[PDB]
Amino acid sequence: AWKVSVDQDTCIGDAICASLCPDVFEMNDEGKAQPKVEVIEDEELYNCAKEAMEACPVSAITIEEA
Amino acid sequence: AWKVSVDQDTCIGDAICASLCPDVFEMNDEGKAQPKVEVIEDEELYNCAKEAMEACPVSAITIEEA
Ligand code: F3S
Ligand code: F3S
Repeated sequence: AWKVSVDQDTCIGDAICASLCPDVFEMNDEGKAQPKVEVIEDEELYNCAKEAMEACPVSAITIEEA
Repeated sequence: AWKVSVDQDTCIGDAICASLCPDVFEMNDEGKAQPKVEVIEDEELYNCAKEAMEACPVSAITIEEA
């Protein structure tokens, strides 16, 4: 399983992650992204998370495997 | 790039990780594993880190992608 993280101190609210993967990322009341789900096992969702991580212009997103 | 982590509270010093991947894991003075390197970009090393993560009998190891 994978767990996504959005560094709130890095994120500038570009939102391309939420664009690419709205099932995994949502905007919060500070205009930053955060994960909508606390675990991913679905391969398709994992793949769009990785796409979002690769696209963030400020490198705010990380993904952990266990 | 990837970063390994070994939860010191979880690890019981089984050491199969160090067996499978001695370039990535070493034993420390408390009898627990820890990462020898702070970053992996080599695919071979990543692969044997993932093998070690899948083999740990107590699930002490995790790997983060950025
Ligand atoms: S700036 Fe923030 S809103 Fe998404 S694309 Fe990067 S984590
Ligand atoms: S118990 Fe510890 S020594 Fe390695 S195989 Fe698991 S992290």
